[PDB]
Amino acid sequence: MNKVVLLCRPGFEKECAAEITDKAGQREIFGFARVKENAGYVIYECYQPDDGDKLIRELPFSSLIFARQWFVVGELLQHLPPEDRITPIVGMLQGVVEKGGELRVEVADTNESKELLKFCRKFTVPLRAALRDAGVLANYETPKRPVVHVFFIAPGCCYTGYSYSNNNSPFYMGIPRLKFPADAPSRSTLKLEEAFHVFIPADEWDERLANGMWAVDLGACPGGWTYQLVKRNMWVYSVDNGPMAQSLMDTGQVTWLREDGFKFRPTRSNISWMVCDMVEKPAKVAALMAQWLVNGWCRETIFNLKLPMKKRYEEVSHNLAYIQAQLDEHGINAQIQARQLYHDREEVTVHVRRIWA
Repeated sequence: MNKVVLLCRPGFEKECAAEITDKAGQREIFGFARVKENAGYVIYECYQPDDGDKLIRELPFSSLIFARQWFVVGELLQHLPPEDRITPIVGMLQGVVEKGGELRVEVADTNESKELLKFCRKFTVPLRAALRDAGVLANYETPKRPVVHVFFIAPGCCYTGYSYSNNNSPFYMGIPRLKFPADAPSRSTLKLEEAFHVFIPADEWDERLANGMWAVDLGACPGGWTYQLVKRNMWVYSVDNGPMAQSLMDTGQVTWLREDGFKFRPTRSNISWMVCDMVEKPAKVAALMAQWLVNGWCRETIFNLKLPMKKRYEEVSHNLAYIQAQLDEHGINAQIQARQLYHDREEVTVHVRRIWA
């Protein structure tokens, strides 16, 4: 199989396609991706017939900025008959995947596929039973076996394939299922919450997003990001000229520092987390983040970078390169990930974890 589907935000197919062509090309996994504007997915078609599997094994999924999820697929099934929906799909997967671990029947994240999405979510149940009977899925769900994907691009038209559970998104359509809490002071809270899910493995939350950690929230007003930190039972310095929501102040976990987040300097030396959702030029945000990391003012950070109008993949890769240049100059070891989150529009969210020897 040579085709790899990557799910993306509709309207970002060109970025998604440019990035995968670049990073696959770096590994001599040559191929091309067409770009259907607003389709909400990209298919990278490898030149070599089994490079699809090689790509999704060897290229780290965490290194892709503009893909929410990916999976390798076979040929397109068209005209699935309503009286015969099971056999053609079983036939596509037989001998492609055996004893797979989980089934996801997904669509592109467009308004047009909204009715198709409801069909897919329901079709999952009887299809899962049939694939289990056919031996394509293990009778019991297993986290370490591959995820089987059935991907509907239109009614009666689907791809079938898989992804490896240690090199993919753990979430349906690459989108963590989140409900906005009514007592949160802003909807932006979902950006940070989704970031925690995307960037920090679930079995590491209690250790890395820990009760009692100190955090700093730059440009915090009125408190959407501070809210997520408070819910992890952290103590937060919320830094802004604007006021913090009273609901947060009443928890007794929040200290409001009335300052510009760009000018703020911590005196406290045991800050675990710094987060930043400040609307400013990405080159300038990136420099502030690099200051915090190089000076060891925080151990981990999550922050947003606004995308420009054009050359978005190039420019955000350059922002990231600036931060890396600063880290290298000072011999600092850190892991950087970035992802255009579901709750991100014309921006990407970055996570950096700094290491001390």
